[PDB]
Amino acid sequence: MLTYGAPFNFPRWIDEHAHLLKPPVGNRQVWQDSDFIVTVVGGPNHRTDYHDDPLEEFFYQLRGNAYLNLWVDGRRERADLKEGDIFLLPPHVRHSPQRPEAGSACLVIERQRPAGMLDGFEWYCDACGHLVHRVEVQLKSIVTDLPPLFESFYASEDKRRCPHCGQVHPGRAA
Amino acid sequence: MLTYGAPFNFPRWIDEHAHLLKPPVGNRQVWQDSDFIVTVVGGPNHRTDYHDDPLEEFFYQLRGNAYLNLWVDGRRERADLKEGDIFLLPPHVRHSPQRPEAGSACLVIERQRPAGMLDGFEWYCDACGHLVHRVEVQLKSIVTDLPPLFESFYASEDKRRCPHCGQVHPGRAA
Ligand SMILES: [Cl-]
Ligand SMILES: [Cl-]
Ligand SMILES: [Fe+2]
Ligand SMILES: [Fe+2]
Ligand SMILES: [Fe+2]
Ligand SMILES: [Fe+2]
Repeated sequence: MLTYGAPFNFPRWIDEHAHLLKPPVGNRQVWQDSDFIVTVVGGPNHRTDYHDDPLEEFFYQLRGNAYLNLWVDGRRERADLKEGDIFLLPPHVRHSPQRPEAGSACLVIERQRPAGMLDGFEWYCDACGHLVHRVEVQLKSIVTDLPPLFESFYASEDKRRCPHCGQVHPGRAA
Repeated sequence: MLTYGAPFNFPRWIDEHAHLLKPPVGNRQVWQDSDFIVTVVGGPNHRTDYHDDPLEEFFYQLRGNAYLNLWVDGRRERADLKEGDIFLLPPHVRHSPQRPEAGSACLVIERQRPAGMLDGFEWYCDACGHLVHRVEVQLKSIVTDLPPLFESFYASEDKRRCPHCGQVHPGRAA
């Protein structure tokens, strides 16, 4: 059977989920229980966490503009996702998506992670650039597996304290 | 490093590869040596083979219209990929993409198959619907692994002969 239903018009679907493509929800997965995790991500949303994905991530910025803060070659860098850009991110490149625009919409495609292949989420010190904290997770459902993780970082000065310079990371907002 | 390069404008890329999005080439893979196989498929192209993909296939018909001839629930069916449609095909659903329109362009996303996970390509009898022939392949490079397969079916009345009714399948054109 067509487990995932018939084809359907993507722009209309994005329009009809506009109320979810903004805070507090911000994104919406298109199909459930698939190997390909296909998500539309709206805005605005800024964040301070860096994602260490053990597999590739595909981006197609359909509407509006965004950017990825990255660590590449040991430096902080930015990759801009201008409206109409596509991009393939290699495994493990640390990235922190920033989505300043309301009404923006990005197609993001990932793979289900097999058991034992963990995702990393980490924060870096704004003063000295040292790793402040890292949590690894077996990512099964982002709705339940990720928000508490971020919440526990914001709530702990211990977790936010830079082991190098002692600066306490701001937490939720940069 | 950004192994797969920086983000870039997808519509412009499609425009600049127009000469490849038509016969005899018809398609073009966006990045090489990636886990995600990301292809843009043009037209026109009709075909008689059905693909048995051991993993999912994602479609986003960016420009123009196409359709997939399918076998679902034991019947011949069609899924239309109208301009703007997206679609996720479950593993193993037999499909034969038909792309009648020049200037059309479909984003197709697949996964590298691990060793031992084979793709099937098969043809069905127009008279009685029985399986006429099936080849399984370890799909590594579609440029070298698939054209000879189709070529050997067209060249063999033996391969094209229906074991049920004896009808010799037409081969290349329906
Ligand atoms: Cl994102
Ligand atoms: Cl196709
Ligand atoms: Fe990510
Ligand atoms: Fe620090
Ligand atoms: Fe296929
Ligand atoms: Fe037959």
